Amino acid sequence: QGTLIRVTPEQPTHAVCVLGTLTQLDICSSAPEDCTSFSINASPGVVVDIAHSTWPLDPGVEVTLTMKAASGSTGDQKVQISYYGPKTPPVKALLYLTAVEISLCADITRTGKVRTWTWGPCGQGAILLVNCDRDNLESSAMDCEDDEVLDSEDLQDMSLMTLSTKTPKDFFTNHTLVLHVARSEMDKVRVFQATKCSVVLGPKWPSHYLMVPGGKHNMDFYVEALAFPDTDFPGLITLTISLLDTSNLELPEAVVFQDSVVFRVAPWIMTPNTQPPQEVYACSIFENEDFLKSVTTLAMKAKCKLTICPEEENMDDQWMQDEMEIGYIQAPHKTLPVVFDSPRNRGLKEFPIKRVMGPDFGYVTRGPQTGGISGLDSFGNLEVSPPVTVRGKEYPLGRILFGDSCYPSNDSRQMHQALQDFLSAQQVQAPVKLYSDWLSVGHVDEFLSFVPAPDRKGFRLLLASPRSCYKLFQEQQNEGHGEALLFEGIKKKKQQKIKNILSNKTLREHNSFVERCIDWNRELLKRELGLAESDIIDIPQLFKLKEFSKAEAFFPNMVNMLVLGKHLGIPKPFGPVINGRCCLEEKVCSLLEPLGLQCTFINDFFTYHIRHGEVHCGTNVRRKPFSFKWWNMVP
Amino acid sequence: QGTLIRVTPEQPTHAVCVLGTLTQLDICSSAPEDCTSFSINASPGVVVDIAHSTWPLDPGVEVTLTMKAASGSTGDQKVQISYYGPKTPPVKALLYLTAVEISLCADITRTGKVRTWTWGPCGQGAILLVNCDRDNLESSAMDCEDDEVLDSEDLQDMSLMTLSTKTPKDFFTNHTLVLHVARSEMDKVRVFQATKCSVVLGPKWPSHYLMVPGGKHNMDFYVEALAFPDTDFPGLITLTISLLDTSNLELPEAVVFQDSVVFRVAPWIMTPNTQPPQEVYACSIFENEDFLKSVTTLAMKAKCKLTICPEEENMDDQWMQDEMEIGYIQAPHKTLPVVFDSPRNRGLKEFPIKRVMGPDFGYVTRGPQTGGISGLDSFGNLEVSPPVTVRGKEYPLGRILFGDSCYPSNDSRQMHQALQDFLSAQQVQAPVKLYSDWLSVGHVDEFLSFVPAPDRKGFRLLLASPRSCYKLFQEQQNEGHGEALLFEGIKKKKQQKIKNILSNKTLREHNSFVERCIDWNRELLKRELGLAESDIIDIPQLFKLKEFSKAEAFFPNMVNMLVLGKHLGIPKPFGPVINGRCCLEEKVCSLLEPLGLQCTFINDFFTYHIRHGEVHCGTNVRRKPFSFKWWNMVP
Ligand SMILES: [Ca+2]
Ligand SMILES: [Ca+2]
Ligand SMILES: [Ca+2]
Ligand SMILES: [Ca+2]
Ligand SMILES: [Ca+2]
Ligand SMILES: [Ca+2]
Ligand SMILES: [Ca+2]
Ligand SMILES: [Ca+2]
Ligand SMILES: [Ca+2]
Ligand SMILES: [Ca+2]
Repeated sequence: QGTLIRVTPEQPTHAVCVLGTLTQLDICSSAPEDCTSFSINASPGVVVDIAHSTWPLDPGVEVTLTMKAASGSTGDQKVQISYYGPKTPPVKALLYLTAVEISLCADITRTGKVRTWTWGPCGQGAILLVNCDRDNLESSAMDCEDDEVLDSEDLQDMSLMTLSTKTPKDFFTNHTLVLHVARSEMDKVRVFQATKCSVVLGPKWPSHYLMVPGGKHNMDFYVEALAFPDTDFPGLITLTISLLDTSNLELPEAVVFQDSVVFRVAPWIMTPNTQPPQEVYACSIFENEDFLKSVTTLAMKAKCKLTICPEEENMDDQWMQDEMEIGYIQAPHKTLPVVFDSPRNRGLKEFPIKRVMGPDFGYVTRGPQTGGISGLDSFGNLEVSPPVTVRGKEYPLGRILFGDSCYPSNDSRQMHQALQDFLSAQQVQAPVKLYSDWLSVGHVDEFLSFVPAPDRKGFRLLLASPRSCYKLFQEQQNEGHGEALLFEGIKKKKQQKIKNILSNKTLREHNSFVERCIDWNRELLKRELGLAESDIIDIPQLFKLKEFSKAEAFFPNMVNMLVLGKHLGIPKPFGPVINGRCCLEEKVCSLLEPLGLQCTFINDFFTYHIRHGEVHCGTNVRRKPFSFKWWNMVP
Repeated sequence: QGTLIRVTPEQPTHAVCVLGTLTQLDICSSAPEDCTSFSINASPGVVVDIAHSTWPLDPGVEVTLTMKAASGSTGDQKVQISYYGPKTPPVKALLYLTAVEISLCADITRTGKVRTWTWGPCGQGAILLVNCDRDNLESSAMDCEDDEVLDSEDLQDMSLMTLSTKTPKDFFTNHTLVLHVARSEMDKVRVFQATKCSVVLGPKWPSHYLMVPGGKHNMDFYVEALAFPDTDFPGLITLTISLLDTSNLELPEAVVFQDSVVFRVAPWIMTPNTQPPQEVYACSIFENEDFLKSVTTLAMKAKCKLTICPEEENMDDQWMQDEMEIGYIQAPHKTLPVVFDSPRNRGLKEFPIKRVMGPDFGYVTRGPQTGGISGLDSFGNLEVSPPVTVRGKEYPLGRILFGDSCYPSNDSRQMHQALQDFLSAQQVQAPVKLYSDWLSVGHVDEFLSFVPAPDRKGFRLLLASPRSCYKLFQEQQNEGHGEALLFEGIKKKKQQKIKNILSNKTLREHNSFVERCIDWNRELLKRELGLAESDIIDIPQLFKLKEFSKAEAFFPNMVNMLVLGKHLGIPKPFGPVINGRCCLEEKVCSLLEPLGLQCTFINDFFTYHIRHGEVHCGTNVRRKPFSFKWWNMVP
């Protein structure tokens, strides 16, 4: 701020001046009469400035004091104001000042070293992590649920704030420092004093009297956040230091100086398929051994850790895609992966809590944990694009994509509002709603996927395409193969010839309708991600409508693939074999191999496909966080 | 949006094109082989554009159709694409198009006539009022609490949205229009169809099938909001129209076109003392008759309606300042005053509900209505500045000011968070927290007030000032009047001489502490309102500390005044009479009369002052809304 000090010939005034502060003088209000003019003299540590030699006694004339160093003792710098007139001997008013340093410091330039918070690479303000992992090897709670620092590792997650004082040795005889946080925000932050660590602010306490010695002192605090940005929390936390005059034992304490630091809490951020893979997840269940070896091979080729959830934990839930999504949070001092656990709560319910969350692995959940849910809350319906720039505006972390109905009806489904709100409140991947409710299961992974590409924007959008499959199949009939059988290679499955598929008119009608649902999203994506046709590749894929006229995959849904860098784990369509090969596999390879991609076709037919999901639905991936720092975006 | 239409020689395609939409053609995906090139011919109502005569068959070549007018009948515009090659006779693919107009329209230029919402005088987007008055002369509920329009006057409060269609006469045989709102927002808006009015959207229904005839039609809707901007509602409401293809009786309906309008809900806005007065409020209680005549005179001189709450309604609550604050809401079509009713809930509890709310007078309340409250929730602690510009940034409606503690402790008080959040969420008067908890009662009206001024910025900030009173009194002792008595003119009150007041050292100590509390706010206001010293006038005023060392007025608190334009109703200090006059009254007049202000001193001593409030605390004012339109600010 800056104080105004009123001087009088009546008696000398005494005041504290905090370094970095504007200190001003009122000289006219008690200037004795007789008097026209004034002079100022001050000791060498005080700098005096006068805008608007000696001056007239005009109240508009501005006098300011700044002090070059902290005082060694109380009142060791002096100012003397001299009032005089035509025939009037000078009269002196004295001001004894004590200068002190009070710097509340934090990593506001976002470099790991120690007003307002602003975004961008020219912005300012410190970052704070939600301490939502479990460095504590003992219990089952996120580190930030108690009021203690139980491991020293835990401190690496926290943000350092330092209070730095320089005062006379007896200064805190008559002054006291208090650290505080608004009641509004105290349930979202916890601050520890490092003396060993003890809580000074938190849900329970919004202010704390500090024990500070006179002289030079540095006091380190460690800060953790306890809540992510959300509908009712924009994500900023302000911590303030107040200096109080406690000189007078009869009067209340009086505020002399306040300063603040403002932290932003780090958002939860997702990683698209174009980010290098690091660890792969799946379930082992009855009779799925061979699916797992293909997944194991592919992981091995992509240099990835593998992690499997045995049927004793699964409780027969094979849909490892659906219960969780692995993102990260990121600060200059620390980055760590964090699982967003879906309120789905089927047999994999425990897996995120028990097996994923842990040392340097965070946890978050949203939405009601018993009931009130739908299929659209499963995380095969939560995806994210690669980085894109859309008509000037940069999304350097991509944009989250999730499925919805085209309008709300009695029969429509949506992702739960609490999830939607959470995702929007993370800001930095500005979500886009797509249309997926036309699918029986209802998930955006059922019709799109993204893959790396060495040119253009770095990727291609893959979309399922009936059109592409009708064209492929018609082509084959044209060159003589109308007799060729879909489902060749499968036992207890009624083969169908290309010619009967092309001539089946209901099937063609169903796929026309699907074609419209997908086209609609195509244009939506083109608009909201700034894609051109040359960004998109259509994957040949047939559907059929079933209960409530909702769409299912006619043969294994190849777009529902596992993307591990250049290694793809694509569901095996079992298409008509022509010239030694499945023409579907051949058509796909012809579209993906020129991008450097390797397609491995995995058999998931009686294991996954007949339970209405594929390879992507049965797996999950943790991937490398972006290198671009989220705080440098201007959302 | 814009659709992409896939053409084939296989058979002709049929499609709808909504006017104002980008329609594009895919010509290559089913271009038969043999073929190198293509030509397009179309009927006269279709405009064809080709970037990147006749053209090669390059998939990157872009073909777009726009249509100049609505179709008179289905498929009445045609496009014919001709594929040909070196030795290949042309083959034609046909496209039959039907053009329609679907305009969902609203007052987006904010002029009373009928994407996104943007602020400022070059921004765009319609405005919507919370229908929080009671035009219904019967009951006691805000108009917007039921699902009906009961008076035709009620419609003046609502926003008009018009759907405007032009189609073939049979168009809605195979298509249907649905109007909707997100489930997220359905509890905040209610939409009526004007056929008489009936509800089509609201808390109960998020989508409605519209009954629309073919041909030209215009359908009027009337919209009301039901919630103000708040912590969990940024204030935007989007209403969407979707066009569905219902051609196929076997398949689900298919979305063809969506469009939206976005409304912003009007914030609750306060009016500073510098806005011309219109109506004045007070209580009649036992033995306060003479206070009321002075208030009556002053109202009369300011051309103001007067309104009094008799003791049968008061229930002995005389503090008309404290239970309510009169603001307004404003849209291009309608502006009306709205009372913000404090959760104080003492004897005036009913007054806002029963007597203020009514035809063209709105109502709002926040915070818990039983308990959990403090003195700081009373609306003498809610004020607003005149318009100001602060280091470039304009606050054309001023900034709300309300009192707080300097930091939260076990003994500190604050205005309830729900009030604070509500006020911030109104955006346009960006609240400032001041320090008022040092006062026994705790209200910013106890130390500041604002008054019109014919120069400078249009106003002066008045602040209570012990310094000013010590200087006045010392001056008088200097010119011979140390014997003069404070409380001259009062019976059952112990007079005190100027000389004993100047020499009372505890009193001087108490006022030094008060002086610091006020100085602290002085600088705060100077910073947050961009004030200079020449904006501020100090009013001579003494205090004393009492229970819990909290401050009370030593003599009647003159800053706690009724400002009715140039007519001021200032508490009568009963200061020492010197040369025929109260020297306090004289000092005040000397400071205010040069600004054109007229000071009337009202006796409130045994009626108000001894119950720890003054004239401002015993009254309230409705004032003229600003002329500057809130939506033109860029907050
Ligand atoms: Ca802990
Ligand atoms: Ca930790
Ligand atoms: Ca779960
Ligand atoms: Ca950790
Ligand atoms: Ca997912
Ligand atoms: Ca109504
Ligand atoms: Ca109304
Ligand atoms: Ca009330
Ligand atoms: Ca009305
Ligand atoms: Ca007020």
